[PDB]
Amino acid sequence: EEKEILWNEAKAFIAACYQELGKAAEVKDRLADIKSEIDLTGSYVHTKEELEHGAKMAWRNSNRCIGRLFWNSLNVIDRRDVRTKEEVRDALFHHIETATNNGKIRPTITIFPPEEKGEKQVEIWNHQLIRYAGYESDGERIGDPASCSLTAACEELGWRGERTDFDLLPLIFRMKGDEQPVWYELPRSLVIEVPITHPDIEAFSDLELKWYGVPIISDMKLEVGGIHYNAAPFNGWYMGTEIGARNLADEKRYDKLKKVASVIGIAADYNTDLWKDQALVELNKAVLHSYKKQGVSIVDHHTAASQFKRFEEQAEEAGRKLTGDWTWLIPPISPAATHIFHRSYDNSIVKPNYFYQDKPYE
Amino acid sequence: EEKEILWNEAKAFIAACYQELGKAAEVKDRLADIKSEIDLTGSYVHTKEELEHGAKMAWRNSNRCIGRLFWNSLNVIDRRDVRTKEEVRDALFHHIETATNNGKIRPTITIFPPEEKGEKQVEIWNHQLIRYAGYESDGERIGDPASCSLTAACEELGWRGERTDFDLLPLIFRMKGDEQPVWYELPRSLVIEVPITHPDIEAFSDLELKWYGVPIISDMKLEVGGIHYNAAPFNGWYMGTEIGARNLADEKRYDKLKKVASVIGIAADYNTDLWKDQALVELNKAVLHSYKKQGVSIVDHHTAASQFKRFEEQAEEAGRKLTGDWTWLIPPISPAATHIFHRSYDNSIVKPNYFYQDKPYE
Ligand code: HEM
Ligand code: HEM
Ligand SMILES: Cc1cc(N)nc2ccccc12
Ligand SMILES: Cc1cc(N)nc2ccccc12
Ligand SMILES: [Cl-]
Ligand SMILES: [Cl-]
Repeated sequence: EEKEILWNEAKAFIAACYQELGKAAEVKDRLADIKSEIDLTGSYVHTKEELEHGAKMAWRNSNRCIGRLFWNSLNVIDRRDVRTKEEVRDALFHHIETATNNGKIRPTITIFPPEEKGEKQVEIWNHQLIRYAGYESDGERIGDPASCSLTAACEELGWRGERTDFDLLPLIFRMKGDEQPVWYELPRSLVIEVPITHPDIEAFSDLELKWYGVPIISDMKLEVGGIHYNAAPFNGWYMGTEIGARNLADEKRYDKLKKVASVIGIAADYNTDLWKDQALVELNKAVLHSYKKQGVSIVDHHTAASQFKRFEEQAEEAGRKLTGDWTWLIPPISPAATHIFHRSYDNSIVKPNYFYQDKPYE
Repeated sequence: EEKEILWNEAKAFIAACYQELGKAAEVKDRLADIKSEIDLTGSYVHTKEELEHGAKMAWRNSNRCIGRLFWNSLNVIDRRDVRTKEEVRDALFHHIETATNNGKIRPTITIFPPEEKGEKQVEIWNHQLIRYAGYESDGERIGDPASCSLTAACEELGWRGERTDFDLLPLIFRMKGDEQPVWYELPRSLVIEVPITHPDIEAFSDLELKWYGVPIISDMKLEVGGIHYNAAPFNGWYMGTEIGARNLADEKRYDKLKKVASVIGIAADYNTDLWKDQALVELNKAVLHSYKKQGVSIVDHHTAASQFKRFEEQAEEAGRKLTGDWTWLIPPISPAATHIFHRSYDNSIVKPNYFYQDKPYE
């Protein structure tokens, strides 16, 4: 019966993929080969072309992503050959280096062996490959609160953070057959970080804020034609509001707006002064400025929405249904200044796609 | 069969209303009276207490409204007695005066006779009782584009606007039995307007922006216990972003952001400068300042969201289900700085409520 589901997903994916690739005449025999492989083995193996286009389709179908215009240029690295924890570690180090690309960020996904019978071959514990630790005890909060549970799990396993506000968490993953994950410290030479300065407020550097260059989301599952790649980290470049309006601003994250207000010289006493909004704008201007000055790729939300409008236009031209989640596509700064706010989107889920999975810690 | 629907809606409303009013022991006989009235006449007439609490419940159930904390203090004016166009006009003038209250705005609804057999007794054409005209011809746009279709209908009927950017539209409504609506110019003494100035940027007044004090929405239908009050204008005070982030900012409205940027002394050339966001913040600060300086009620979005959190808390305490439309409840400026952004809401429709109806023009 799982075989049935697999076969059905296979037919739908192969037909669609090969049609997009101009390969429709090859579908019948490919499906023939797949049906026979499923019978014999219980699964099937994607060709490199299928795997690459499948990862691209999955990005294209990511309803919550404003950056999808560039779906067809995703760099897909096939690591279905890895078998040891050293190979996984080195593949993850390599992903960081090649995605970072000296600041000219390349959207990249590295795909590890898929689940066999729901059995994971490799399980990555990190939420992103580069992320800051968080701590809380005796009233004192340090670092990124969103990382508290993973930080605690790492310290259970013998890692120890320096307890700065920006400790890099180690890579942490578990191999099939092992009871516990292993962890590895990130080599600092691989990780670009950007200090946050403001284009004309010199005191802004007094906040000593920084953020890392590349968001490499490492805990979602890529599903393609019924095959479940639970370990498949992928990255883009940031949209500036992710850092300036959320990671550094949210009260349950770094909670910096009152400090921002103070350094930009405005009172934070009266809601009617809109000091939180003003602080948000200056913090978000600083974030874009800083990434730009350092030569690290980033996009602002206006430009990102303009690209997304082109994505919508391209879908229509290609004759493809567009899907989207309006509640995630609008930016958290001036959303009504974007065309996204003023239209609606069909939030239907289409596969291939990326999916949430349960955290093995917590 | 319409009688059936009416009766069913009646039972549900009367039971709920009387339970909230501590009057549960009176339901059985009231329902008895109503059932007999529906049989004889095809309809039923609300008591003044039912009508008032029904209008309040309808506000309470307005999923898209952030201002609902104050639902129970709505001022309900019962004008089911009007029969002539002069009485309607004078009732609308009176609503403006009493709602405005010299700037200390009173949330008010005036309820006119309901539809009889789907037959409207009074049909108000205005979108709001106070609203600016809009014009477009030979490439030239003047006033509020959102008012273009109603403005054209009024000028078909012999009204003529001065073609400033802020012409007040006349009241315009139609009485049962008349083929055409009538219109009446608004007495300027009844209409408070606020010039927009900025707390510390003196040049802001060069934009010569203003807005009217009181939003009095006049084209929705109030439904209570199966009775359809299609003519029932109601108002609150503004949340500042309605004016500063939408009415004065949207490209399809007054489209003022480039002008705002220029007067606040920033370039409007590069998306990465976030000049639209900065302009939005300063325009929204100016709007709040100006209403406050003039003694006209207004609320900022942070304070409004804080009140709405209390509304949520009160619903839970009362044991009432909360409903909401997240896509309208978030403010269009810094939405993630409000608790609304970080939770979800059940968008179910509960009656009594306010509903859209077709425009008799266009
Ligand atoms: C190239 C630059 C990229 C930009 C600027 C971008 C931008 C974003 C933004 C702003 C979000 C919303 C996150 C939030 O508001 O919390 C998001 C979500 C997402 N993006 Fe993209 N993205 C890019 C590339 C990618 C790539 C390469 C993939 C996959 C191959 C991807 C898959 C997704 C997914 C799956 C989500 C939703 C995550 C969730 O549900 O939690 N994105 N993106
Ligand atoms: C007392 C101050 C009030 C404030 C500050 C307030 C605030 C707002 C805001 C900001 C919206 C969203 C409009 C938009 O984003 O386009 C709204 C929608 C709404 N409000 Fe309120 N409101 C108030 C009073 C009232 C009253 C007294 C009623 C009815 C008795 C009411 C019924 C509604 C309805 C029905 C909507 C949705 C309109 C639609 O679907 O187009 N509000 N309110
Ligand atoms: C791949 C990616 C890029 C980005 N700028 N933001 C993301 C947020 C969530 C998941 C993936 C994301
Ligand atoms: C009654 C009311 C008040 C307000 N500030 N805004 C509204 C927007 C739409 C409908 C009614 C509204
Ligand atoms: Cl992030
Ligand atoms: Cl309005």
